[PDB]
Amino acid sequence: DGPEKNYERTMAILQIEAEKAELRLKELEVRRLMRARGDGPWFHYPTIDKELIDHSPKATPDN
Amino acid sequence: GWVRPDLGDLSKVTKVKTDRPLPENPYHSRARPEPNPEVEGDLKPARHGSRLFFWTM
Repeated sequence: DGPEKNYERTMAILQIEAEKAELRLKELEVRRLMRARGDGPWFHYPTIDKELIDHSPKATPDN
Repeated sequence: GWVRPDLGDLSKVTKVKTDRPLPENPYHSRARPEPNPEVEGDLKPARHGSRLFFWTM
């Protein structure tokens, strides 16, 4: 292979690896915020579903 | 002139005309927490695959 092919093939390799490296750093930062704040799709732990509640009038009024 | 109600009558659900306003927050509920921001968009393939260590897919 001529030097130009190897040289520009290297640049293509470096671009992919640097792009992956940035995403690996971003993912660790996003995970840290999501776990600490609970405001994202991840670390979303269940709470009781509110559709289970019965809202019809009850045998007694104070409820 | 009192006529005894028939079997079944007093267990009917009836309607009442009331001047009283309808309560708005009878439970005294606080404002509910805002829901989590909603993820949306078009699902695209993961950039460069799993990105797990050395794997290229």
